Amino acid sequence: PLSKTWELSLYELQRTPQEAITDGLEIVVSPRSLHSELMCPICLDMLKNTMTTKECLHRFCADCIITALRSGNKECPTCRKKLVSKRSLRPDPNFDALISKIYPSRTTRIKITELNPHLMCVLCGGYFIDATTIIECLHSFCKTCIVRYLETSKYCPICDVQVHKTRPLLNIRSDKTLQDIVYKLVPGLFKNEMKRRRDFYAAHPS
Ligand SMILES: [Zn+2]
Ligand SMILES: [Zn+2]
Ligand SMILES: [Zn+2]
Ligand SMILES: [Zn+2]
Repeated sequence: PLSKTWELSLYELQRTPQEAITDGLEIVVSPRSLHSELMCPICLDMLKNTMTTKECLHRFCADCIITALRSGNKECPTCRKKLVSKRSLRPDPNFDALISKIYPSRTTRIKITELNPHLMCVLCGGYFIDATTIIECLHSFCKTCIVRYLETSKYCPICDVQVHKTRPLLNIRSDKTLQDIVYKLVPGLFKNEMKRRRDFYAAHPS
């Protein structure tokens, strides 16, 4: 049920932000390879005018997925969930902005401060951890941050559009693709977060 899906763990109830790297670090971008999270799975090029399925948060070039639906096959090409029409998609300017910085229409080093705005939760001011996306407007937050926020508001923290008339948790989804590209881009973030969890569970055994 919904109550179990978004119940926060003992760790999650006390978690604190993963603070941004602001020291001048540059990350390495390889020539002639893509991060697969930034690749359209239909045309196999970097995403162009990214559109994202509301139900399953899968990304495609706008033209690729609109054309795919005109085959008559009304499903998501990535997971095969039903996809009624292009109104089941939303524009993803965050992915577009990330791509424009990592793959400038082609440098080998990128300042992580240039990427940070696209990888950070505005509620805690740190990097996304268990990124979770409001499906109507495609704004994203840490799981714990948005779950706690929606206990006292039914409106998006960023754009203020009502998430749901009565139960906002119905209209959020875990965003694996966003969290995966965050962990791939931010050095040490996955390692640091898993260490925090291990340290917590060791201090609170059961
Ligand atoms: Zn494409
Ligand atoms: Zn899908
Ligand atoms: Zn957060
Ligand atoms: Zn929003």
